[PDB]
Amino acid sequence: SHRKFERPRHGSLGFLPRKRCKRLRGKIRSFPKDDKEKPPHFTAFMGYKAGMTHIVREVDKPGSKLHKKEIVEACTIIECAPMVVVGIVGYRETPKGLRILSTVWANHVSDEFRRRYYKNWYKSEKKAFTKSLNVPEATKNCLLKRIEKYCTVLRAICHTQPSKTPLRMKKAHIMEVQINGGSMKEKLEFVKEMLEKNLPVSTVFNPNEMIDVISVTKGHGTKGVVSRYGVKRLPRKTHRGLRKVACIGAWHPARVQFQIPRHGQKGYFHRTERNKKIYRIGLKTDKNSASTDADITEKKITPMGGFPHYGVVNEDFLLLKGCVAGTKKRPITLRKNIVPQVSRDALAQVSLKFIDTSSKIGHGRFQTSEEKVKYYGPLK
Amino acid sequence: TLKNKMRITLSLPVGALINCCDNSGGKNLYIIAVQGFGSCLNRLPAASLGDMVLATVKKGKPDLRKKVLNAIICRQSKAWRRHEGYYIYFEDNAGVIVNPKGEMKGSAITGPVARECAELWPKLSSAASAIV
Amino acid sequence: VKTEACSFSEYRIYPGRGQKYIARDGKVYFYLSSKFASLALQKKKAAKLRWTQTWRRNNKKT
RNA sequence: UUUGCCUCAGGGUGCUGUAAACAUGAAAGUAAACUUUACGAUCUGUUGAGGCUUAUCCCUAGUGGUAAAGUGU
RNA sequence: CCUUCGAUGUCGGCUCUUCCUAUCAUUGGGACGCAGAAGUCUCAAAGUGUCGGAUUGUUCACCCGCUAAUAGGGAACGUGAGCUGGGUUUAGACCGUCGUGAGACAGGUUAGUUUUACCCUACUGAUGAAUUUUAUUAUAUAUAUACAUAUAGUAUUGUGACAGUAAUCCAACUUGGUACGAGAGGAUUAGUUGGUUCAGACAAUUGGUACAGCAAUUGGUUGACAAACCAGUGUUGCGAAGCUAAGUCUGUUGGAUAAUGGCUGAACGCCUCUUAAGCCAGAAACCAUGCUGAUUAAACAAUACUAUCU
RNA sequence: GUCAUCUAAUUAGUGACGCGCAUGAAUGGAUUAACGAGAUUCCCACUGUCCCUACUUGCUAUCUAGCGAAACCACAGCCA
RNA sequence: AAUGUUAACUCAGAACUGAAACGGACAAGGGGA
RNA sequence: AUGAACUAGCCCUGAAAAUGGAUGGCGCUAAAGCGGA
RNA sequence: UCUGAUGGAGGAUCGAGUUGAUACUGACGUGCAAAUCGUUCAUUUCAAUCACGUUUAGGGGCGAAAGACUAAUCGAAAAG
Ligand SMILES: [Mg+2]
Ligand SMILES: [Mg+2]
Ligand SMILES: [Mg+2]
Ligand SMILES: [Mg+2]
Ligand SMILES: [Mg+2]
Ligand SMILES: [Mg+2]
Ligand SMILES: [Mg+2]
Ligand SMILES: [Mg+2]
Ligand SMILES: [Mg+2]
Ligand SMILES: [Mg+2]
Ligand SMILES: [Mg+2]
Ligand SMILES: [Mg+2]
Ligand SMILES: [Mg+2]
Ligand SMILES: [Mg+2]
Ligand SMILES: [Mg+2]
Ligand SMILES: [Mg+2]
Ligand SMILES: [Mg+2]
Ligand SMILES: [Mg+2]
Ligand SMILES: [Mg+2]
Ligand SMILES: [Mg+2]
Ligand SMILES: [Mg+2]
Ligand SMILES: [Mg+2]
Ligand SMILES: [Mg+2]
Ligand SMILES: [Mg+2]
Ligand SMILES: [Mg+2]
Ligand SMILES: [Mg+2]
Repeated sequence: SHRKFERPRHGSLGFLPRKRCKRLRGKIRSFPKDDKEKPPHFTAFMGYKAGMTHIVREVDKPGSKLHKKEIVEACTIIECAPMVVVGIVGYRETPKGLRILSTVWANHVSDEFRRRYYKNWYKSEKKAFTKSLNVPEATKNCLLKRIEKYCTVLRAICHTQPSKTPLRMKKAHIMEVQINGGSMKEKLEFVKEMLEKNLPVSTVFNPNEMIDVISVTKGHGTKGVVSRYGVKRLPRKTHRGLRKVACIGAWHPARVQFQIPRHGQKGYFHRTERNKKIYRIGLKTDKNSASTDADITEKKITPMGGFPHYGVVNEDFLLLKGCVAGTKKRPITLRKNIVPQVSRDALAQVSLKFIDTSSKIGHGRFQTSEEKVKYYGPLK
Repeated sequence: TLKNKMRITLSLPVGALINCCDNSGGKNLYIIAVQGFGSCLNRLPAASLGDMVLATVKKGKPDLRKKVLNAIICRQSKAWRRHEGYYIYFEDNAGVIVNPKGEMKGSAITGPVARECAELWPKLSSAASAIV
Repeated sequence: VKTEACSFSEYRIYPGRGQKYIARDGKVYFYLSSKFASLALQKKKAAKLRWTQTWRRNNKKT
């Protein structure tokens, strides 16, 4: 018989296999379509989630009951130590998908980067890359030429500098970053210019840019059906237990169906959240980084007592509107949007009035320790 | 006459009994339905500050009892996020009886009223003392 | 920065922080924190709490 | 897995709410000396004190540590 | 009365999924006794949705109210090793009628044990070897070469076949008291700001949570003070962090079509959307894009290093 | 069943009505204070019963060392 | 009649006192129509 | 050499049900269809 | 005939224990258990409870009646 009262299904079937992601470093599934009219630019960037603060922002939306008024908004902070470019990879389009021609490496590859090619650095003789680094430039040139000739898509092998962050791990995070621009030649030139050097975020993103944020979600291990899918608790009266699904399925398809919610992994899923606005791009060389026209007080972005479970952001950082998947310390990949958005949301220019820097470890009263000291006075 | 209303924390579900707030002669209001509420399997319809309810008067003038009657919520105790970042709450849940159009059946409004409600119902602003 | 004041304590409430309780009358009380709000609810009198500024002033502890 | 890491400690950040100790300090009063001496919830001073603060907080080249030596190809 | 009487657990609700379309709403149309608005009939459509209660064991029913709409169905009259057990269908008991009576009632009323998964599969997640009659969309200095390449082991980065798929509806306002209309009334469409439902995260903030912790305190116990303890977490207060919703954030645009309207244009010297050939625009559908997985491909590529290799 | 009343709505409840399929007088009729782990309805208080779930504690589960059953079982074990 | 030695435990009243709390744990009717 | 009326072949409509789906399958249209020889 | 004491009646009231077994139709249901566990509940000066002794025996007993009980056996025990 038909179900008496109709309701929408509980999970999204669009996010199935609710299994653990293969790696902490969210992979970019796809990069923006190529618009060969525009200059060559990177499309992506890796950063580490540091925490959230709140912000105060004056609004522009003519017609809203929230028009001229200051508003408070949550924002993530993503520490964004300059990514370093190490390689170029050339793809060519086939009826079987993208196939790599080659990868061309820098002459000098960081120790950090090398650490990725080992699971026991401490023991190893660290021979990785020691012969490639040597190679003659002629070969490289030839490779480049080949790429120019045949490859339709260029990616840059970039890696993070986690040494310049409070994170424990000396291993780099290595990531391919598609380059989108005019002529393949032009792209190649751009990558050559870049190669061994550093990309800071300002070279990739701008204020008020709408960005997609791709990251592995916070883990919760094996979770019940109730938590994992938002299935209804059965009543108190229930014998075998309340927190389950009463009927898996009908009798006749005599097989539990993949559409029925079940106990199992929740979190540590890969996820692309879209349309996250950059409210601010911080700079390492700015003591007035969390300061504003309305503030006018020396503030670094780090809250008092430091980002809980992270540490102290001492480098360029992104202030993204709202929330981002995963935990404090998680790698996040920021990606340019795959469509050039013209919606008033994407065009709006933000002007922060205030950025909270009160302790996140408690209900903080003060912005700076100095203020606190002033408040209290001299004491024991 | 804008019904633009920024979302406010939902909690005053069907069955709730709220103070009548008004000069109408009604002492209480038992909320039986929320207007503009849609469909959600086992979810109780639940009203907030701006919302139009349909109520009965449990206690009050007999000419108000035994009838379903439109009301507006003026106060609630569920704290709700004002967009300047602070959460406001009143001590009491309280609304004012009105017509479908939104015209008060009563004349004055006893206690304070939320600004969220003032912005929505001009005739209610009129009869409000402290509007906060 | 327009810092409101904590009513129960005399603390500065920077934007987007505390909560606002509008009593029976129309009088608003702004509390910086959960604790303060709880205290207010309990009808506790700040001038009888050793840590608060109101108490401090009463005992001339500047 | 020695420009790390653990470990304590210090500093930060908070949380709590003012520690023990002493005070010919105060105290509703009482009693028993020839104005002093007992008892006395509690309060006040020294006291935003004391305690706690990563076990899944933060910083510090601040302390002492960093073994096993085995297996697979 | 074919199957099942060496038992297929016999109503309904709760939960949960999927399917159908004989479409209630939403998308796009066609007709009208279509002026507008509202509605009626109807085509492509099953993408999205279809609620809260009162009474009843109910299915069904009937009202109240919201709603865009409160369409109809199936899946062993879905779903009892999922529950529930109100009903029906044991034993107690009561009434009514019937029976001389024991008793009967497809009459009414009350009280009445709901067992087992540790097996195989399925599904959910979780590891994980092996894979040369196997592979390959090219490699190599304009020529060659499948009469050819390919050791293996670690690791990184990719490929992405295939599978899954996600957003939905409304309101208010401006367009407009305009078009339309004798007047009453009164739009479509875009545009803006919001909200619903759903999904996916997240915890700055508010709230929740306590066997981090601090403080209080009852009864007892250590001579007292202190420091503690005990009362299965003694009980309060606050309570960071971590979890978390009732809190915050985010949720596309192409291709090719369907209905349909058209174009050129015969058959049929004219006409004809094609009921020929040839074309066009065109849907919440379809397929991509995007999104999740990809020991779903026993898949594969490149790169890094190596133990012997030719 | 009809009419009230309880409700926004009540196949429930209560009060009436009665040619009562088939009520009725020790098959006892009608009514009754007190009493009831009795049946039923409504109202106040109260609450996680619910909206709408969350967090948390022991003991299990879990992994290890030790110990170690059974029902069941033609053969077995993917679908249209 | 005044002056002695001396005993329970119970009642009643008043000050002060505290983060308004106190049958602080334990124990212990939900009530009405 | 157009206009009628019929007529019966194949085809089309009429032709809507629930797991996904069955001329047995793939597929077939100068048939691998239907009727003959 | 009122008022205050006294007095201490009652198959009176509440209630540990005891005797039971209302609800959770909780746990358990290959149990600790062929009826247990938990919390809640009813019973407590009388038609009360318990022990031992004693009587009543199968178409018989015993029954404040449930076809209850009569050694896990009862609409006719068990043994042969
Ligand atoms: Mg915090
Ligand atoms: Mg329901
Ligand atoms: Mg809190
Ligand atoms: Mg002291
Ligand atoms: Mg640590
Ligand atoms: Mg079966
Ligand atoms: Mg149809
Ligand atoms: Mg229709
Ligand atoms: Mg049927
Ligand atoms: Mg079953
Ligand atoms: Mg069962
Ligand atoms: Mg059933
Ligand atoms: Mg029953
Ligand atoms: Mg019976
Ligand atoms: Mg918290
Ligand atoms: Mg002891
Ligand atoms: Mg609390
Ligand atoms: Mg023709
Ligand atoms: Mg009722
Ligand atoms: Mg009656
Ligand atoms: Mg008779
Ligand atoms: Mg054939
Ligand atoms: Mg019983
Ligand atoms: Mg049971
Ligand atoms: Mg069990
Ligand atoms: Mg027996």
